[PDB]
Amino acid sequence: DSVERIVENEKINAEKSSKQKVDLQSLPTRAYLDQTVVPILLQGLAVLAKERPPNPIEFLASYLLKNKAQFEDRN
Amino acid sequence: KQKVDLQSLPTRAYLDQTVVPILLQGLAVLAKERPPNPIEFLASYLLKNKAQFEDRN
Amino acid sequence: PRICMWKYLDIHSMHRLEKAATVEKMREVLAELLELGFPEQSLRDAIILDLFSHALIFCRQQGFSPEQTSAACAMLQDLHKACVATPLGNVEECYRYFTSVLFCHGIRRPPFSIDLFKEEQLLALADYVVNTYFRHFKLYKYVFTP
Amino acid sequence: TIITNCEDSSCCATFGDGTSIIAKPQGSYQVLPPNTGCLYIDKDCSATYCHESSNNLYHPFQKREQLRASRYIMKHTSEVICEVQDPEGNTFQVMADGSVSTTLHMQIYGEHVPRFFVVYTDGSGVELLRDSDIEEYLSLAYGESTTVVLQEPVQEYPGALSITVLRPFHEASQWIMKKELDTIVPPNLQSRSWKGLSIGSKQLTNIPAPILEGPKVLQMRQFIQHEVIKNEVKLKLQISLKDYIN
Amino acid sequence: KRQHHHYLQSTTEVDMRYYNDLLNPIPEEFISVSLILHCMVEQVVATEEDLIPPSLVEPAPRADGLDYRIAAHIVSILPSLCLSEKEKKNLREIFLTEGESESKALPKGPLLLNYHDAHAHKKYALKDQKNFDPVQVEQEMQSKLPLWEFLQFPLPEVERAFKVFTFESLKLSEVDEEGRLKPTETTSDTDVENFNIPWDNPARFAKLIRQRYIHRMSMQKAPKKMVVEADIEDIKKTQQRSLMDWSFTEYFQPKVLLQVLQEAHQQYRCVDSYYHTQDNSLLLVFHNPMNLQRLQCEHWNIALHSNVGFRNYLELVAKSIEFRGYNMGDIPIQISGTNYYLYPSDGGQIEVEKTRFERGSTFIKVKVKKDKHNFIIHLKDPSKFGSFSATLENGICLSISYYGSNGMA
Repeated sequence: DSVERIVENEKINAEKSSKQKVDLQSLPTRAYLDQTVVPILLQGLAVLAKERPPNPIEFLASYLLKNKAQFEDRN
Repeated sequence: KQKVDLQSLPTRAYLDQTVVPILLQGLAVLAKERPPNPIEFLASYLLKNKAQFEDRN
Repeated sequence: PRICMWKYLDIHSMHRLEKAATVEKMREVLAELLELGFPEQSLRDAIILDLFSHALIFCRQQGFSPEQTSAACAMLQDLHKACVATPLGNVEECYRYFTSVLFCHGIRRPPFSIDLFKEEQLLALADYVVNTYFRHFKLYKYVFTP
Repeated sequence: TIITNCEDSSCCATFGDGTSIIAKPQGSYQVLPPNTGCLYIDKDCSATYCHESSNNLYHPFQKREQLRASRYIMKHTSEVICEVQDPEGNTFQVMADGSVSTTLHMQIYGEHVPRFFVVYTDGSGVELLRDSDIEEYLSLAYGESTTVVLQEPVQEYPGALSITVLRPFHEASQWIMKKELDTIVPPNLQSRSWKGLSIGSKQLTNIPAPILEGPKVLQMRQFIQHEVIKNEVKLKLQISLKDYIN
Repeated sequence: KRQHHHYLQSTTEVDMRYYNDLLNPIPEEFISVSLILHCMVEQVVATEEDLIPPSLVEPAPRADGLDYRIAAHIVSILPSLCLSEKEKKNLREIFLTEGESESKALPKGPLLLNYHDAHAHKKYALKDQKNFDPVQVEQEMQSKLPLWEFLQFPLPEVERAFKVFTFESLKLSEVDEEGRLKPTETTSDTDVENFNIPWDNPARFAKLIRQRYIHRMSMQKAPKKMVVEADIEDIKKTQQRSLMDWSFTEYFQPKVLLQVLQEAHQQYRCVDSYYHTQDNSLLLVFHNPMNLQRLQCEHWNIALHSNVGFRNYLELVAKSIEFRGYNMGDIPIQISGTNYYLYPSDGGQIEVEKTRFERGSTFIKVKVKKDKHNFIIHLKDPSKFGSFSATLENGICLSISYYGSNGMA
């Protein structure tokens, strides 16, 4: 019975990616980055390249701080 | 490195001459550190070390 | 020997194939696009679908630009039709025919050609092409020729 | 590679580089890095790191090891989140509110030794290296059976001696493991051509690595040992410089 | 409010395929930060230029004639057949690509690699990569770091002893009694003394003594023939350290030295540079200036400008403009942080950073550096959050929390 329950738990864990914060602190570099900042960074870079403000670092930081809610709560 | 001609550069050149050098170190620190708030930490790093990359242009 | 870009698969169908990240869904999309029937009722359509599907899979494995995608798909379809156009053994004629067709894509002289491509990728094909199908030419000959 | 126990459920996980982590059912852990150090996590997730090398090998720099031995106690469930005592006796404490406190030529660096570089105009450079840091590295090099260390006097530099170190490496991923037994086949059916679970400092008896007869990658590090400058030479150069300025 | 108004006038699925195609054929053990960011940029350029991601793409037609794939079947089918020792590679040069038929005379991996040359190792384990060189890509991204300017500085054992004595006479950066870094005073008269090293340019040092002496007459003459003669104590006073225990020197290549400089940049906070006028060389010192208590402090407060509402404009932004604002929907961004650097005598490092958002949460981070290992605690709102993370020398990452896998108290 224990083996079957472990199989079911592995099924659920493969179906649900563990997005818990402490689990995130151990994931590999590429996996840690992809699930944390990659999409929002790509969106910020796209907006920066389309607009090209004279202050690019400040604009990118502003975009990250403004749109962090659209990428931290979706997880 | 004038702010007017940076706008006319290609996308890759503009990104490489504007945010790539600082984003490299920001993401390196983020990956080596991994704080519970990745987006906020990266933004704070970009704001904190913007002087070391904006004064070189 | 002409430019076979956006001849059988356009940008929209290719984008549909691109959104299909899995082998099975992409096989379904290719079957929908090629107007082929279900693979379970005819073996010829199944063979064609498998050929195109695996082709897209390995082309995923390496990586290039979309106009190249359509050119390669249309050239495959054209040379398959040429190989099955006659029942007699016609390996060398299709050989030389598409040998001529390369230069209509590998070297820059419009309007007969256009430089969409690189030498390394070319030679890769010379390689893979003369490796497989003209070895398996009789297999498709027995199936698609009267 | 998982080595776990079937009675007290104690487990140990070893990685390709040789990092071994031992877990206990009570909730405590012990991470053993392959080179140096020892990290222990208790039931309360309290981290304790030890610089003291687990192996009892004869290190000719035991005095230097005592200067580097320190215990870093580190907790995230207490007001004091970081505390450590150095061999000099200074006590460093970091409080949970971000505040810090410490209780206590000629520039002395000890182990916080700066790195000096001399960059030329072609992009190359020469780094000045402390004698103690190199002798310790060479001592570990002479102790390894697969490490070949070469010396020959410089054909041009008088008195200087260049030291070269050779070490075989891995042609592929270091994390690719190798099983304990290369073959499990009975020694005769081949066609011919415990001590206790002492998680403590059990010496990892490195079987002298099979002599790689022409290994495919040799890691290299080359040094240049010059003659030490004496005060007599230093004083003489000061006299010549004084006559230069005058 | 008029000043506030004038101050203003002055699915989510992100296309992911292009980046994935450039790292999937690459093992994670070699996927570095510089490589990931490069494929970020290529993803954006492809999105703007409508460049379809490389992978799901057929390509370049044929001079004996047909499509793409079924010998990636064959070139994989090939190797199990019937006989001898010459036609598999003639049918692996006609049947494994002419482009890869460029079989170099076995120079790939049998090769000596430097102890500090990590890029040469990545080039061997990835020697079979096609149409993409991550090693060259990684080198190109690192060339945009500030450390690259040290390798390209502008131009205008006895020699070995002089260089060592120059380092001994070099004055490094210092910190005050509180640990704050001492600013480089740009005072006209005292800046001359730092650049006059008797071991590098004694001519300036000869004039420094001449200038110092002429001043001494001037104070004495106010109501061998004077022969200004330098003495040994004038040269001895310039010495600041002793490098008599530095007899080992290691030579690096321009591509190898850059990696060494990057490694020292992550272990040291201050990098001091001096130009050696004798041989046109640049001298670099990677050190950590400390006070008597072994502490370095760093305070930084940044109030990012916003369209802060009338209440938020007056509280945090009005005083700072007594730019250019950005849209946040009346949420001020004022980030203040304190950095503490502790260095016990054992060679370890304790880096503590406390970052607080004026309208957000307070985050405290304690990093312990010892034996090239990294041990880190993350705390939020001192607790609400607590977790311990570690990163060893080999790159193995650890994470554990007493409050569970969420770390949430």
